[PDB]
Amino acid sequence: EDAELLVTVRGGRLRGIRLKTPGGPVSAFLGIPFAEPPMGPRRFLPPEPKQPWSGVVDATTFQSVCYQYVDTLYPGFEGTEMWNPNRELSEDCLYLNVWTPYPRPTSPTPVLVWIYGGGFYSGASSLDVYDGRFLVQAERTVLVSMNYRVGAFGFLALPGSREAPGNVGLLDQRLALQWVQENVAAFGGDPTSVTLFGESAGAASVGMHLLSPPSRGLFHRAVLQSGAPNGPWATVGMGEARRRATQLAHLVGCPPGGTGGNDTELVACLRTRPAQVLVNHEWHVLPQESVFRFSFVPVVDGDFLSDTPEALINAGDFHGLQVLVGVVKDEGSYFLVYGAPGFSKDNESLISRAEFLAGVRVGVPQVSDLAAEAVVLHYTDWLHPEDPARLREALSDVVGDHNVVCPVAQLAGRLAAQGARVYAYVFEHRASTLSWPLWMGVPHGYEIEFIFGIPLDPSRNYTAEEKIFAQRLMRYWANFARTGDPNEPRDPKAPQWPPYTAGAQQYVSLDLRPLEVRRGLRAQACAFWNRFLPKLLSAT
Amino acid sequence: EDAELLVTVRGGRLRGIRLKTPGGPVSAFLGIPFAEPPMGPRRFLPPEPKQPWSGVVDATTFQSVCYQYVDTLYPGFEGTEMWNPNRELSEDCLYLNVWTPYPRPTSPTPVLVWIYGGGFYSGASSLDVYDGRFLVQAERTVLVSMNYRVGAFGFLALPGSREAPGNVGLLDQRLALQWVQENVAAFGGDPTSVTLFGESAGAASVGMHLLSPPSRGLFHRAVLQSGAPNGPWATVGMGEARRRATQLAHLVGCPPGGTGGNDTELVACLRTRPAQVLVNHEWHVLPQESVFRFSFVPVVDGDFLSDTPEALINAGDFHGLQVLVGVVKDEGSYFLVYGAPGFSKDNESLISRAEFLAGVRVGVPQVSDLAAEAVVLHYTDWLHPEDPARLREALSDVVGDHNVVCPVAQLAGRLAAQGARVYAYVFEHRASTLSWPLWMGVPHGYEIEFIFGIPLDPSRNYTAEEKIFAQRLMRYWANFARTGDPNEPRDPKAPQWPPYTAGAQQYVSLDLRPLEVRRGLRAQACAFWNRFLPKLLSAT
Ligand SMILES: O/N=C/c1cc[n+](C[n+]2ccc(/C=N/O)cc2)cc1
Ligand SMILES: O/N=C/c1cc[n+](C[n+]2ccc(/C=N/O)cc2)cc1
Repeated sequence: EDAELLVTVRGGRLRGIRLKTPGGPVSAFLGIPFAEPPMGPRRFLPPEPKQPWSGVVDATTFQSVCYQYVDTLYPGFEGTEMWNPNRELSEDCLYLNVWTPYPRPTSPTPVLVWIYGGGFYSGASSLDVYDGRFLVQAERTVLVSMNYRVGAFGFLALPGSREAPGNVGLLDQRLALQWVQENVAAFGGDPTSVTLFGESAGAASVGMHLLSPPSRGLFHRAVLQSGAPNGPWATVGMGEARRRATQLAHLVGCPPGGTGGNDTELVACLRTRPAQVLVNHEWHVLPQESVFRFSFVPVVDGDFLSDTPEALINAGDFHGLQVLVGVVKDEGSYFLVYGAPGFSKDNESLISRAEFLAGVRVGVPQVSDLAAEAVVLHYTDWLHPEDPARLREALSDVVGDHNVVCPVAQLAGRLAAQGARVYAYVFEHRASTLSWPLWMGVPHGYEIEFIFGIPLDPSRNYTAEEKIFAQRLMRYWANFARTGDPNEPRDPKAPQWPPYTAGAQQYVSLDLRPLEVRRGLRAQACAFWNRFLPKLLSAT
Repeated sequence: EDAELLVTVRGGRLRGIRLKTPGGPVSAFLGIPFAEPPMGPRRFLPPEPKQPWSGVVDATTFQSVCYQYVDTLYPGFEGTEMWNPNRELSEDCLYLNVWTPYPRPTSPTPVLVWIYGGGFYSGASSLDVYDGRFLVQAERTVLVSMNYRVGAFGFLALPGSREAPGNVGLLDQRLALQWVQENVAAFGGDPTSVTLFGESAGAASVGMHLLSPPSRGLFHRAVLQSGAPNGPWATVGMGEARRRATQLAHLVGCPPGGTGGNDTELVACLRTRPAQVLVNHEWHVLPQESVFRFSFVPVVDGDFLSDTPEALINAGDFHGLQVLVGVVKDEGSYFLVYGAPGFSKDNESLISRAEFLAGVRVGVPQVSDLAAEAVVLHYTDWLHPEDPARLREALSDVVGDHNVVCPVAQLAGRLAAQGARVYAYVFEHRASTLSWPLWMGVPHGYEIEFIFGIPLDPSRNYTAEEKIFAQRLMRYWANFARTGDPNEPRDPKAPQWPPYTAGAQQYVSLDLRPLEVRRGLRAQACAFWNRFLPKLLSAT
């Protein structure tokens, strides 16, 4: 046995596995338990720390995926199944992973902590696209990733009650961050230099930890990729969370007629149901036909979030914090084949104007007819109001701006203007191996494979420049993790990445070309979403 | 070396396998090719006979399942998974199976030919519930079952065209019947005594072979379980079939933008698409939200069916034919969890009056508001018009009578009154192992396991009484196959099963109790569907 595959943490001993890369080996510790299994009476409850164990826990393979819905929209399709669970489902899923360079660093090394996305209803740290061997080998940093409870198991909430307080999936992530503080030094990691990064719901999660005091002391930098905590999908109110939890109980026979009723009896009945039965009725609790909406998400209850993310962002002091935010070029195109009429991944989706007008109500659910008219006015090219291709791109912009780009731009502006040093990007390279149709462009979530250095995998068919592009991206993320600045600490040859300010609003485009500085993250469109539209609904 | 596992047919030599039962072995020949693989340019075309082969074809296991939609409404649930494919999907699927007793019969033995159901969009002869080893062992008959193309591959139709004539899945079954005529003697079977039996869409298939002259000479008796060719779901018009085929082509990008759209180019574009891509858009061509409706079904084009099944049934002479027909006690309950509002398999489905009114429009699609009113009138208990339990059972009766019971009763009456000997039954035993909820009663399709003697399987947990009940039913079906009469010829001690007549309308109840004679296949309700409702729609 290689000596560097044996590590002792506060809970006990572990045996890791050596992973191969074209540039050299790395040491990996996959499936480390950080919490007691949230099963039986522990369902819906906050996580408890993992009790110490005897012997050597095997950490050579990923553990189970938390119970979640499995996408069957396109059986056998690479574009969807790459996000589906690649391990067996189980409520015994609170395990984390650690990648560390070989040989192990002798001095403390900055730590990257990945939080996966998936609309808070799906996701796993074991997905092939989250493989941390290439990032750790090329940049010699320590990478951690954890599983957290999703769906009803992580975010079902009867606010006020203690049997189902909600946000327990966020508490799973926090416990994993406390675990990194107490044990990452055993792998050569620096607990004083922890950079969180996540995508979509993971980016929203990273934002929630910035706004939660108990979590803020567990890390020092943040990267939010195509997500923000102030998104219209990332949180729900206490009243709506209670309605969704009560409807899920009704769909699974809780409570039995006629018994009632209060929260203790409701959760007790829910804890007797098999986990798959809860998953099978998760989508049937959404209030209306929609895209980019999820049943069980973090709740604003006054505990984990003392106020709404919007309020905490405005009143927040962010001095001494560095943040890197960004979006992909086509944030909304992915979600249109999940409900927008006239859309299909297997044709050109050249929708009609009638389909566009109906799609706006699906992309912007429960807004007034007047608000929908305002959306149609802003996103219609009135010189070509019936052109199908322009309408297809317009509805993609509607969903992308409303859900991702403008919530991110709002956060980046308030962050920079209130003490934080902010860097912004727009990812504009479409992978040569992308299986989604061409009209989707650069869809939501398809910068991750380049951040993690997946093009370096010799068993895959990326181009030579995509490999160079991936290495340049890993350099950016690692430089930000080490120094808080994506630019090379001395290299003057490479073009510079200027910080994002609420006035200049500078950002860079990430593609095969060298860095290009641009201004305004869709400033005109986001002024409609962030400034005018909220006033349009106040006066109904 | 058992020589009985080696058989020569017109195409070549085969090697079978011995199957064990508690009562003795049987010889099975699974996966016999009866047609050329309908792949490439042969997609959507009628089948052609399998050309002779050299050597010994292995017939020891089931072959591939025809490409079809896979039910994922309840992952891991036995009630739905039991109908899903248990072999890999392939367009190379035209294979049949024959079970023969051991030792092989020395005198010609009557043949039972099974045609599976599945709404013409799914199904396979390899399903565990269609295991013919117990029926062949206990009753010493020859059992044959075949795969036929389902979905768009079997029933997509551009009527009048040569590239996609339609009904090719029915022609698959006919070719398998011609195969039985030419080869079943090699297994000890009597080609002059062939009894077709099938369930749901298989029963509708059996009925359409009754009404097609080229198929009528290939068999001598018929059993129609919970299905009929005159059902509102079993056939489709030429205009509607063309619209659904053109819509499917549009959803998969056919034809490409800028090219013509005649039938030759449309099918040519469809033949270049991967089979799974066609499956992924099958349900999106139905004209409206509904239950018990399927996209690609037999088409009335004047070829396989010279006229509508209703017309051919009325003007048909059925002298010299014996038919066994029947239904289960709760034909409609299964389909309510697939679209009816307020229904769920995991609760009691105690729907409201408003949900019942909306469910009638789903259960009876495209009827005038006046016609839906007539349905509500007949199926409302006006002394308890808001009782949820009664409304749940009423909507189940609406879907069951409209789609199964009354089409079957209409067929049984016309058959008996026009020369055929008809026997009718109602299956009223709910399996002790049934995984569907109690409120569904005896759902659609759950008499099959008793007809095939599945309770005899030692690895199952059926009761001792259900085993004797299964042996009773297998005797009924085999007696009908041998003599055209389910009653035992050497026997007046058991209760007799009287024939079904258009006047007396006698039938028997099949359950753990001895046979009980009843009169009327829901005569009052079926007079509404078969007599009054057509006149109501004529006057719009
Ligand atoms: O039996 N239930 C089927 C079913 C119910 C609800 N959906 C909705 N849905 C929306 C968005 C997504 C992913 N968005 O990124 C995934 C799934 C699909 C299938
Ligand atoms: O995301 N779309 C999911 C979805 C698409 C299409 N269907 C149609 N469908 C109807 C009837 C049956 C079985 N009937 O007995 C099975 C399946 C269901 C779900």
